Amino acid sequence: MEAIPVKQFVKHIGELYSNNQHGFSEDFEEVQRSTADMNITAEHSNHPENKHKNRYINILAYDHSRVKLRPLPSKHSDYINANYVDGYNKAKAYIATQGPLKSTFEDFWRMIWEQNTGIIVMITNLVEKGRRKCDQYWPTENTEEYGNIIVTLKSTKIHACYTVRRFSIRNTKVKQNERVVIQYHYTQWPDMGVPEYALPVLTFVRRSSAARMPETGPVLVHCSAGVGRTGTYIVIDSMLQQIKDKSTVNVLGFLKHIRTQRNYLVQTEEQYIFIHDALLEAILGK
Repeated sequence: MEAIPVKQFVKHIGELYSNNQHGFSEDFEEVQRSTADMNITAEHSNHPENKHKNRYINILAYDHSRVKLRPLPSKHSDYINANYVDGYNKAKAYIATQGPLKSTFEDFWRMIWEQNTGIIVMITNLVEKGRRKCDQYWPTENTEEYGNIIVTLKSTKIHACYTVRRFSIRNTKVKQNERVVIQYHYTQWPDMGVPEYALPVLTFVRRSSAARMPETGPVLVHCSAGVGRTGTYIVIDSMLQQIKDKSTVNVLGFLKHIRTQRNYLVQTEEQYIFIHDALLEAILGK
């Protein structure tokens, strides 16, 4: 922890990059260790009934911060591999989740209804380098039913790096109640590592963040596992909010805190450096 003044931040990034990124390695190692003396339970994730609801076996949802689905008229119908994550000066500003599976499409859309979510942030392509990363939980055109949630694609705007899909959603068992759900899908994340330039992601962050309507549920952020790119997005968005309000940046302290809310948020040192680049672009661009 301990906030860095924004005017001293780019100088700090210079120091972190020097000597083959020694500073960045030290920071990321401290993030990885911040769990060491902590046992964070994820019993529901490990329950045999819930195992098929997990995309990855080692990517669990911590019990304390996990999003609970309202129970259905069995005991384990409450489970989704999703966790609430804080934003800047706002608890539960996000729902960081995995890329839904065909078997969890109903659970996913029910969570969006129950949580009053109005924005989806998707930072993965369905398939990357021939590998299945996420199943298509939304309709290619027109309408698709996911249990009691009927989803209608109303408009699409395909930018160079990201696609904006405007959906209309309704619950069959609500006396027909309609809600607008906007999906911000980043389409240009490379197969390996992080993007070369931070600016396109910064722009994706700014525009997806600006669409947050008061006073709706948390912003749903997902990639494949719901940790790396998801965590990268959360830190960039929160640190921009921090800059705007206090003119300070605290990547390290904030990341160590959100790491108690969902395992592995910001999975690699490369993502950790990328966060810094996005913020550098925001500071110098100002």
